[PDB]
Amino acid sequence: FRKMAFPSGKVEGCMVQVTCGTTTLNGLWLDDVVYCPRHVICTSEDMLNPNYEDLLIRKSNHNFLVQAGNVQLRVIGHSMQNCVLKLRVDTANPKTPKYKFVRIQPGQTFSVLACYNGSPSGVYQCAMRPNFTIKGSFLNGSCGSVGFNIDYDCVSFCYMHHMNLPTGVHAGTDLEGNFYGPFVDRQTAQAAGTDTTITVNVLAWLYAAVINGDRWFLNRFTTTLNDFNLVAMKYNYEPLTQDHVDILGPLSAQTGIAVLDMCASLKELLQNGMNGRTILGSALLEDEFTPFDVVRQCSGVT
Amino acid sequence: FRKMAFPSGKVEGCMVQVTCGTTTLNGLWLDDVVYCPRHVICTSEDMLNPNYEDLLIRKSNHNFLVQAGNVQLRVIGHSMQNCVLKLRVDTANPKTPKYKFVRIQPGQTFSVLACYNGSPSGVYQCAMRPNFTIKGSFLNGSCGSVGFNIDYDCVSFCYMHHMNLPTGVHAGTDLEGNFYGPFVDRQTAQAAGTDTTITVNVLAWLYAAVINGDRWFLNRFTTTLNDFNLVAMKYNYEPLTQDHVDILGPLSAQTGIAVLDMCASLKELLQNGMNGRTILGSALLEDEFTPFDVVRQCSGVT
Ligand SMILES: O=C[C@H](C[C@@H]1CCNC1=O)NC(=O)[C@H](CC1CCCCC1)NC(=O)c1cc2ccccc2[nH]1
Ligand SMILES: O=C[C@H](C[C@@H]1CCNC1=O)NC(=O)[C@H](CC1CCCCC1)NC(=O)c1cc2ccccc2[nH]1
Repeated sequence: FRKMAFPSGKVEGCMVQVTCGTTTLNGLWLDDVVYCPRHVICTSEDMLNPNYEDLLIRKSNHNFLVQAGNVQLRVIGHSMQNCVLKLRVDTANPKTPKYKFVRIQPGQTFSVLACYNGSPSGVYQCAMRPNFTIKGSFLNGSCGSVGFNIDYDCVSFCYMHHMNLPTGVHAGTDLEGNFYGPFVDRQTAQAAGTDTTITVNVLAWLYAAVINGDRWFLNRFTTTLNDFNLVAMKYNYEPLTQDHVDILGPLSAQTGIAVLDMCASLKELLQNGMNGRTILGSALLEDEFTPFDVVRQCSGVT
Repeated sequence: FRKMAFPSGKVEGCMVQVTCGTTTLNGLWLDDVVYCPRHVICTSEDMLNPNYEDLLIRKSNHNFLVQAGNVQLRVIGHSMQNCVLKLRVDTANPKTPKYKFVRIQPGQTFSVLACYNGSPSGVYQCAMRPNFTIKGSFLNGSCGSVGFNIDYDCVSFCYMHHMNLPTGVHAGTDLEGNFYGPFVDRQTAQAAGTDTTITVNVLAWLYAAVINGDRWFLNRFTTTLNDFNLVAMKYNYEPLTQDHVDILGPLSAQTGIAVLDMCASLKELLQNGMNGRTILGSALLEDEFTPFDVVRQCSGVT
């Protein structure tokens, strides 16, 4: 049972290079607009407390060098939406897919197409953590890389990369420029909260384990939602809501294990540990598969 | 530090559906040829000991229904190369990338574009295990999905999926139809060998850990290659060769830790365990990153 990313073809055709001054990063080229992090306009003497409105007034179109492969796109206009810059260009992208901008919920997963200099370098699956960080793999020059899901024929863009935190996790915005979490785009060490474990995702992954015949952790018991959430709080697990129990319903019915029965089993794994045993090859409980990810991997959604 | 797949766009445009009788699986459409597993021509009464030569003589072009999306490609001719069928079609694929067929080495990694009914469903990173299996995620209808690497602008196809084994791992061929390992395409339970751990890959991943500041496992010692390989044999780790020490050379020089020093540290992790500590977030030693994978992720190759 593998971490699986969406195929990345539709997104690869939207990535471009955006250079402003001594800074080069990635942009997302959809129709006649290139989206990128607004901090591309900062200079080293402006990192600590940028006034982006003043800084953007100081730039003109020709300070923004946009390239799509070997094609130089001319910037026609520039505007700021929250923490993203919108560079109007003289050419619409012929490879623009059907797309939408979505702001995902904590606990939800997406694929990240990691890019450098406008070129795709790799794709992997992430989760929006409960504290609105993501545990990504990003280097210098990775800003502007996007996270997305693919629904039918529609690419739903949900994340654009802006920064790394002192703990090595990552922070960014939706495609309207609003940061996930409390983070701000200035150069200062910023705390993410305590990160909690996405309980509904761990439950989905235990269901995946049962579907694939790995069932040693099942016990005879059940529990109430209330009794469970009291144990979960002690181990920094997110509370489980009735909506979560409903989301896990199909998985429960396919395996014949009621949700509150699986919760009882998870309760014991948290109190007793794993005594050196693994589940789906993992020595730790995994929480970056949603119930939909499990169903899609265990049923073969395309 | 994440398992990262290559971007899958170039490969997605080559996937087609291939139906023969009551069996539907994926084909790889390059120029005017569709490649697929030859077992697509089997019926349920022919699974146990197929005579493929006789079976293929019994088929005609019109028993092979090939579709690329909504386009029905007419089969013009059909031939068998080892365990893959080559279906000549009346149209060359306009989206054919620069490509080559390569037979990878055990220990080497590749990306798998998992497909059902000719449509890409997900992409993930695998390793060719020492016993020539892969630990994939494949369902019914996944045969014909391919594994690949991307070198510059060239897609190097290395794997096509054929079967799952009783242990739940997976077996298949190169794109010339030769199975990796001892496996044969008939319906019988087939043993893969003892699977050993890819020592050079574990060493690369320990180097990744150091590059990312996770260094608790380092010790004061060194070791000879010979003394190390004696411990490695006891824990079913592949032998480390001088070629491996040379492959790990750049990583050694970037971290300032000689290869045989890292080996000394690995020796102790194998004898003493991890006492409940993790490395790069993992409670087990990871062996499905090559030294090149590490360099590419820690340097940002595109
Ligand atoms: O692509 C460029 C990078 C991506 C980073 C870099 C290394 N790994 C990543 O994920 N973004 C950046 O380098 C941005 C640039 C921008 C400068 C102006 C105002 C706000 C931030 N800066 C940062 O991520 C960063 C600043 C910082 C200060 C204190 C502690 C951690 C920090 N991380
Ligand atoms: O796409 C079709 C599947 C992919 C499989 C199926 C479920 N998960 C996978 O990875 N291939 C298959 O289903 C092929 C079909 C073919 C039939 C004729 C001769 C040789 C094999 N059969 C198999 O993989 C298989 C047979 C078998 C017998 C004993 C123990 C394990 C086995 N696995």
